[PDB]
Amino acid sequence: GAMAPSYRVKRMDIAKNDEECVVNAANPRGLPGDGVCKAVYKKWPESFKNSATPVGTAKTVMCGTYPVIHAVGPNFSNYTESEGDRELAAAYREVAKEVTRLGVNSVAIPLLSTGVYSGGKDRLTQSLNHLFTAMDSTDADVVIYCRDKEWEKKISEAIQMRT
Ligand SMILES: Nc1ccc2ncccc2c1
Ligand SMILES: Nc1ccc2ncccc2c1
Ligand SMILES: [Cl-]
Ligand SMILES: [Cl-]
Repeated sequence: GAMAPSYRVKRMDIAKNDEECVVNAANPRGLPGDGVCKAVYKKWPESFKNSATPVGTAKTVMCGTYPVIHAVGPNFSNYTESEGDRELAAAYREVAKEVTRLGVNSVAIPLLSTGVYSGGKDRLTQSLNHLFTAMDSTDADVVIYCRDKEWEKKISEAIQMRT
């Protein structure tokens, strides 16, 4: 575990993380996809061997000795708000199990279902709160990666509010 487990946020490409493992915002089919998933495919393509997994689950594939945790958030275009919310919480619980099993001291994580799976809605608070529910009982240092400068500010404030 980390000596003093923390949450941090960085505004940069998760493919350039400084953590001991990465969470992919995967699609269920293990396809290269777009956004975070495409960046992860370009950096760790070997990790996409038999990575296909259902919505609400996480599957880890090693790139050399570097673990890539493929986490499949719901596409809110297809799911009801109620069912999507359940699957989004579940995906994060499976990430917490995998991070614990791997025995890593740190993990890089994107906010699941906030991009092309958002169904055109702002889900920063929804997705972050499910991330905290899952990861609060783990002792890994968590580093959240985002792109938008105003999202960085909002994520940073939400972390600081609990400290
Ligand atoms: N500041 C950022 C955040 C995310 C990115 N993703 C890919 C490429 C450049 C990026 C820059
Ligand atoms: N957390 C994020 C958000 C968007 C990105 N786009 C490309 C590559 C990495 C990225 C990480
Ligand atoms: Cl997404
Ligand atoms: Cl963002």
